[PDB]
Amino acid sequence: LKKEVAMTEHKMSVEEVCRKYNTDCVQGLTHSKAQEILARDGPNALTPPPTTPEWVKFCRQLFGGFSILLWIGAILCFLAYGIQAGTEDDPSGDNLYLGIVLAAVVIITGCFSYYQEAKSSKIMESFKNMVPQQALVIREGEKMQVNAEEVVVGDLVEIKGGDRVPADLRIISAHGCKVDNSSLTGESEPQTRSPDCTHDNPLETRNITFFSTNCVEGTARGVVVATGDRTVMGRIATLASGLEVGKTPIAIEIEHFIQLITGVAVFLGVSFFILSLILGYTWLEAVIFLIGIIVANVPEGLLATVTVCLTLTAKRMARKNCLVKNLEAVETLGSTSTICSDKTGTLTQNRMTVAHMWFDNQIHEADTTEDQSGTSFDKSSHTWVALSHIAGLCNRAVFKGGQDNIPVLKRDVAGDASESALLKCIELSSGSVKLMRERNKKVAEIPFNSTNKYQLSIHETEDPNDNRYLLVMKGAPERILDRCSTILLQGKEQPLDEEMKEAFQNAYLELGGLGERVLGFCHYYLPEEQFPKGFAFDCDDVNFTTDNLCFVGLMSMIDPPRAAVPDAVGKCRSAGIKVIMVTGDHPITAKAIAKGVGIISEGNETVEDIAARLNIPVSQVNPRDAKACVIHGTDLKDFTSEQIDEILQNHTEIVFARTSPQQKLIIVEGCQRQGAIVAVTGDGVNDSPALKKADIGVAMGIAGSDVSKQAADMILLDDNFASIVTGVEEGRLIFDNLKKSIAYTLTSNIPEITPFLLFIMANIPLPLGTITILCIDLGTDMVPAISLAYEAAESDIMKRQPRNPRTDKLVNERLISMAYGQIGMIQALGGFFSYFVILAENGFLPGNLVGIRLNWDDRTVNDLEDSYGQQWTYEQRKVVEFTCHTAFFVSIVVVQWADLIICKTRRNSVFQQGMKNKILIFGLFEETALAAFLSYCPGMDVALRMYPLKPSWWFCAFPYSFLIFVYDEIRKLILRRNPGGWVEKETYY
Amino acid sequence: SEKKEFLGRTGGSWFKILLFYVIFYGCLAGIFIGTIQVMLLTISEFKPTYQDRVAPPGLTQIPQIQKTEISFRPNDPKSYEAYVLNIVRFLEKYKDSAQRDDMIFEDCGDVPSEPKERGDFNHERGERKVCRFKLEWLGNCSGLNDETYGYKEGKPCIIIKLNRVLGFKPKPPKNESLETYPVMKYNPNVLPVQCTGKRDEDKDKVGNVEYFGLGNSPGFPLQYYPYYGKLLQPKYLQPLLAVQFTNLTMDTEIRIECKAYGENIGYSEKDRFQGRFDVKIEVKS
Amino acid sequence: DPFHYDYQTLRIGGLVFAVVLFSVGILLILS
Repeated sequence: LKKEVAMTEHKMSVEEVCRKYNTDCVQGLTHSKAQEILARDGPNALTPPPTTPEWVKFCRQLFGGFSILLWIGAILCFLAYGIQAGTEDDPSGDNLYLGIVLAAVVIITGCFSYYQEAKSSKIMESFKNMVPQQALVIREGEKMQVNAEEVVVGDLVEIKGGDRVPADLRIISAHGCKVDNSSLTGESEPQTRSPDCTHDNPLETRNITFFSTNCVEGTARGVVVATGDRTVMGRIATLASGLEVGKTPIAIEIEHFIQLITGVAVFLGVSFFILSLILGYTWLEAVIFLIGIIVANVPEGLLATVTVCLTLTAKRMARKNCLVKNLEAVETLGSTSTICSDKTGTLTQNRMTVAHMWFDNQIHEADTTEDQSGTSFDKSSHTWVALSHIAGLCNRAVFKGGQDNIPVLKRDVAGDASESALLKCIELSSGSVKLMRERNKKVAEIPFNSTNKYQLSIHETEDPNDNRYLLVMKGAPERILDRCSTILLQGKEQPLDEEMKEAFQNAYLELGGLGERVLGFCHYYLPEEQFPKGFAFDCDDVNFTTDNLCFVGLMSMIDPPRAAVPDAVGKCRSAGIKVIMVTGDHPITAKAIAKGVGIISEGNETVEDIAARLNIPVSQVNPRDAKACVIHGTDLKDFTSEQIDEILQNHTEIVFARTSPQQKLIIVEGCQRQGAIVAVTGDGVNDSPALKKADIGVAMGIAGSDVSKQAADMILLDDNFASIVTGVEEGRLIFDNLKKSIAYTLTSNIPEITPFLLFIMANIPLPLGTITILCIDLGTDMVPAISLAYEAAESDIMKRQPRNPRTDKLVNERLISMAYGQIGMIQALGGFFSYFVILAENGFLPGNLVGIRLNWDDRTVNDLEDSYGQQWTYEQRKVVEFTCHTAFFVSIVVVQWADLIICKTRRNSVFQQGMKNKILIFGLFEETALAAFLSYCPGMDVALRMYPLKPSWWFCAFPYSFLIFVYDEIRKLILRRNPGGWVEKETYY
Repeated sequence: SEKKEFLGRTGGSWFKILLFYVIFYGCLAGIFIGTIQVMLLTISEFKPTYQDRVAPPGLTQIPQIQKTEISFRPNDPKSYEAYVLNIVRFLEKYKDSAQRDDMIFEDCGDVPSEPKERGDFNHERGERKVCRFKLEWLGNCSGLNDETYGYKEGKPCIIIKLNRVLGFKPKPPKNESLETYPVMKYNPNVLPVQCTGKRDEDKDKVGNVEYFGLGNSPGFPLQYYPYYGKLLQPKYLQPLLAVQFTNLTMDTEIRIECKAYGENIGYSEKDRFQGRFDVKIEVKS
Repeated sequence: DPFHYDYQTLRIGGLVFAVVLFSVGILLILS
């Protein structure tokens, strides 16, 4: 279901909404009516997701994937043991134990791939924190404390300061309280409240207080219009819960690769099974051959490799404080065809601070850097220190005592955001503001209000002698300019000029073009001739002067972009990753911060910018001229899917503002529908649904709420964007590394299938056993395969295009060619060389092994003539065959040495890129250690069917493992010398 | 679907890749056959490089049986027809007609003699001569059966056959008052062979076994050893021993164990046919 | 040659080879 309306009856007046629910505006509602309407609309507790799979996820995961074949093989092993116990001699445990260990393999694979496919979604329990249990309601004309679970629609609910509202309500009477939403819009800026319908949009209308919000400063009463699931944020919660998730790119690639390999395995298995049946094998022979094919062709120890690769990725990136929740997400951040961003928190510091200032007819840039890098402004000028005095004195906020242990930019202060920003700037610039305020005692002040748009305060001078009364004044620039008469430059005082006023207007317009609420300061020193020390001071009765003041300076306090965000955004865009900015803020500030950060490059303008520059209406200019576009959220409601897709296709760098959370989900879905892989970053509760829809969701740690961080795939604990650019580079690295590890593991399949192919097509003794297949897959294709995940790729990652999600698959027809076509064939060829060497060193000439399998495995015959003329009994030659199995396994390890050496890098040679990986050498040594230990431990041949072999036979695989190394080096040399050639097209996996 | 007559089957043109794989597989086959020929160069044609995997030979039996048990009704020819045909087909090679003088075969010691050799393994000498094993040694059944008289005279003689190993001469025990007490046996030139399975536990000596072979003693003659290989000693006949039962009862599953002792013969545990030999006899009327 | 090719001795040598290779490999991780 789709819910994107969020319609509310804001336009209707108080009487109509009171009567439509038949609720008294002044007497609230009765207990009986409340009960009989609760029996209809239900309780306020939003419905949690009913489906809570406890352990069925694990069962479904083990039943699916690349296993069904393993379960079939286990069933066939049990069937073979059952057959052997009813027709043959005393039953042997060599098949029941094989079935048990195969079931153990499938169980461990299922429980090990469970670690990565863990949908950690618990968004239901993040909203009980809001809507506190107790709310003050007005029932039967009486104030009552009532539980928030049973509060109904259509009842008078009061709203004090710091008390989050219990339900969506339209205010009937606003008593001077300011509310800050911070839930759907996503900012800390407070909003006024008034019953008047100021805006037609219910989101922007001032007569409604949204759910899970508190009117911060004051108290107000209203009538609930909707509650429960029929709530806008309840609707958001239900949409997020029912949205579920999209399959990650690594999940899709793994699914396709498993499908392909399982299809090949089942096709070859059924083909050679019917071939064996045609040849005339008994049922036991047919089932054991099928088990061999199934366990050989299927790489059981492979889905346990990618999981550990991703886990090592998570471990490496956790040292940069990136708490990864979903193990697959580490791959998705690599692709990120597009990146969606948020305005507040992700790109800013979430609080307003001073950024620009103007004095001496000069613009000065306030430095976010603590050391004032780049000589931002002078500090010894009298005008600057006076301006600092003025900004400090006018504040009506006080720092918390005893909080000096935190840097001044990170200390919480109670009061208005604007005055907080001013006082923080003064503290950072001059020093201890509290001592400053102590020095200059306050004697008279005037409150600041919207009806005034100015505040003034009377203080003394810094020097104790001649304490002339200084009246400091702060307000809008235009009012202070109108009340001004002289300008203060470098301590001296000049008079206003028409050119000076024009320059001031130009500077004010320039500052306002940055999407900032500019403030103007002033201060007049009252003459002692007319205003002496013993002068009466009042508030309601005027006794000061209002005109003939003197302007001192302008002040800009936009919320700053992050310290490391611009360079990181530039790096991400230079990596071919398009960046889209979405928010619910005002378009002017959004475009200003987009220009400042780097989302919109210099020299590129929107349609309205071109229209203003060319003094032509927007209608008469073609939108195709402007590559960068910024749109409001009001016209997106009149936009269909085709319009959004066209906007995404044509415009190259877009910035969306004033968008509801459901509109954010619409935007991300439209971005994803174009075949891209979208990654949205945010911190508020508004983008909680979008965070789920995007293939990877990134939430800020310190500056993000609990809901945003627990609904995200990855959390940035350090709260840095350079972390996310490092993440995308490392994701590209891990994808390119997985494409090598998968190729490495798959090459060992051919030397395990080919022996069965010759056993069925040439009638020779079984070269490679079945248990030794498990030994190879889980003992020699685990440590090196995991160790491959550590090495860093070639230096080309700086100049790499984003991965194409539909042509550059994880496993393609050009990688099966490398594994199954060339590299794998040399493996099996070396294995067969060792086979023939040791069968020829015991009496069986290589030219006679054909056509001997029929009597080789026969139990009755005990006089099998070999080539040299001697004869063997059954177990006496079965011992030789088992020794040859051990030789095949050892030769596999020996040639896997060179396989690892040549699969280390895709383009750069070993002589160039170098063996700087300290773990690959350990893995190569571990291949030898387990092979020698497992083939020489006493008391193991009776169980694992592993016999000792002479030292010379260790060398059988040397002159073939050397060949594969030289061949891969030659093909890499051809690759490097001939870019874009046929070799690159058909062999570059 | 993979359309055709427009661009081709999944692109391709299927020539460059196919030719590449064909030439690569040809080179792989060439290098493989070269390497296997090189390995063939370093192995002798007269002795296996490692004979350890060949142990003191398994005392296999000549009458081939699938379930390792001989069951037949003596009154029905088809009951033992399979055994009779297998025995005669095996022993057709041992007929005296195939054994002739004039550098085909040679006369050899009637009394079990020393293990005479013929020369070095080197090819400087051609096919070395071997003794002859006439069928006249087999008998004791009061009838010219040679291959097998075919009558229900107890059981079809399950003549044992000690497996042959290239360049291996069995060493008979040399001691006094050993673990075995055969009435007709001397320490050299004879390997003692007895046939009894689970004696005194459940068998309790059901039947009496009579041994007849070469030298009128229950043992393999040593003068035939050692074997010199298939290429150097064609038409080689190895020593044979014959066993017969007379007072053998019916309607019982009796295990019988025919083992051959020797200082150069060692036993095992997982192998039930190496050195010692087991078989079951089933007769029903 | 029917006498043991070294068995009960190649096992000791192989175990020694395995353990020394494991020790050399595990040395590089710490260093």
